[PDB]
Amino acid sequence: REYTAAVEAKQVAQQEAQRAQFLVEKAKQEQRQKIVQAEGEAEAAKMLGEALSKNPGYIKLRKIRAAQNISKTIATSQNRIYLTADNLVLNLQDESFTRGSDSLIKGKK
Amino acid sequence: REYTAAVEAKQVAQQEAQRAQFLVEKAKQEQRQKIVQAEGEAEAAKMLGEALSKNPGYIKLRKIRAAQNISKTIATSQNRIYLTADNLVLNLQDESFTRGSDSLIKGKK
Amino acid sequence: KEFTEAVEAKQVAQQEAERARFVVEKAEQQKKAAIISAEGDSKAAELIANSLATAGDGLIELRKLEAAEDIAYQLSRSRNITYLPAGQSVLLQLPQ
Amino acid sequence: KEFTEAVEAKQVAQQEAERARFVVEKAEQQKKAAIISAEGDSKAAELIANSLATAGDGLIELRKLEAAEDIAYQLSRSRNITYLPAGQSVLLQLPQ
Amino acid sequence: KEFTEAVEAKQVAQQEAERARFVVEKAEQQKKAAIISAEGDSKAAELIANSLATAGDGLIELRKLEAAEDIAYQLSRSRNITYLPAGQSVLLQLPQ
Amino acid sequence: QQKKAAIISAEGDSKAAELIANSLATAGDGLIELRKLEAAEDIAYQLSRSRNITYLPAGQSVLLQLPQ
Repeated sequence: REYTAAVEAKQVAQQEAQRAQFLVEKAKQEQRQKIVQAEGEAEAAKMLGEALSKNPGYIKLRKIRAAQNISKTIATSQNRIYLTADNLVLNLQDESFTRGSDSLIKGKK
Repeated sequence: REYTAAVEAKQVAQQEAQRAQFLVEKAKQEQRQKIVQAEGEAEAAKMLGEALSKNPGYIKLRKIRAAQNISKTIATSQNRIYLTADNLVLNLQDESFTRGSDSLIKGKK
Repeated sequence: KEFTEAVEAKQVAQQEAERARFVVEKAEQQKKAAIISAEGDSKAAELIANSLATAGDGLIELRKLEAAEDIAYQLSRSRNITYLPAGQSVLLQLPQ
Repeated sequence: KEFTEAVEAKQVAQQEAERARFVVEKAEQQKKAAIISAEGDSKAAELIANSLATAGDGLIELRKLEAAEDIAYQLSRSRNITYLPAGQSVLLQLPQ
Repeated sequence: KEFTEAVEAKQVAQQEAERARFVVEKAEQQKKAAIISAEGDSKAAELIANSLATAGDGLIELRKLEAAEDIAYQLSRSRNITYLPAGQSVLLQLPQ
Repeated sequence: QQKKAAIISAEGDSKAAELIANSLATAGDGLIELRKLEAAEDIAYQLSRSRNITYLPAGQSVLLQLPQ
């Protein structure tokens, strides 16, 4: 079973070493394609880095809008979870109520 | 199957690269459409900063009103979020009653 | 079975390698498209960033408050969502 | 048979392209009108923001009261209500 | 029975040994090709690493925010997953 | 129109406030408390229908294991 199988495997492995350098080429083309897919991801990466790493203005607002896209997606989310209480600062009558978001005075944030 | 598919896909790929420049135009248009969704968001942003970076007043008041609205739709929310003891002070008799209600003092807010 | 399959794979792979040179071209074009769409989103975002940086954190927090209504709106289409205060020593114990 | 279905999908994509042309125009229009619908709701916000940056939270005190009546009737539906501490090292076990 | 089995194994071992020498050569070609698919991925990764090192952490955090939406999208196609604070004395429990 | 007499609606609510505010700042919670009792009767019937009424210590390093 494995004797003729291995001999034919050696011959087809000559053929497939030729076709495996050919795979170098073809999967190189699919490599550029997948590079380019994850590099549209990466151009999102660049764009957002240059835009919002100097100072996260919309990365602040995207902590926000993407915690809310996460929690516009928490519908699927059976997930038990825990945010923090001083996050939603449901501390309405508190000293640290607007320690949470008088951090709007930049420096606390 | 993948041979005829590949060749037809190469010809369709030439015509679809032309249509892909057309797609670049169409996606600049979608660029504008989502630019503007979050730029109505951003009109809110630019003005809310100019009116609150002075001192977060509607942001104080909108932590309060977003806590109120968060409660308000916690009503329909099954969420086993909570609050806890002693800020909305319903230790209705307490110093903390004058440290959650007198927490409204500026400096403590 | 691997001989004919290997020959057809080599032929289909040459067709796909030329088609995929043109698909790397298509991918540059489709990335112009995807960059510009994800940047519909994200250029809306950068103009929001400019608004909040020049004006301050106004709607940083106020879409952290308006969209915080989304928390109470949308947390418990499931049944176990909640939170836990910080600056403290919480004994976190998730529900069952 | 599947060739007709594939051509139909291609035509559907082309019709989405046309719809996106008219979304171009709709995008011009809500440029103007979404910027300024913001301007409206948002200037309710401008002045409340300034009024409060000067003094502090005035209207959801009175509307903790008024919106208590109304939308905290819409909260008297909220089955589980408790009321948080803070300023201390608060530590918690919570509902399952 | 082990007699014939082991003699057959000897002949199979000869053929497989020569086979596998050339499978190692074909695997030099295929290691290049697999490095190349992993290059699709990893060279997207080189350009991402360069992009983020040059431009800070924008999408380090914004695939932690934008594609953190994936966390809510996916975490819960089962019913016992969660995400929960720290920076405290969190004394984690996990459920039945 | 709401400019005028919503500023004045405030003026009403807000001088009920002013006088209570001077009242309690000078002395303390006087009718907040007497009507903590009277509103015990009334509003803590509205807030005894409040089912899981529970109290809590504080003033110390109080560490809470509140209801499951």
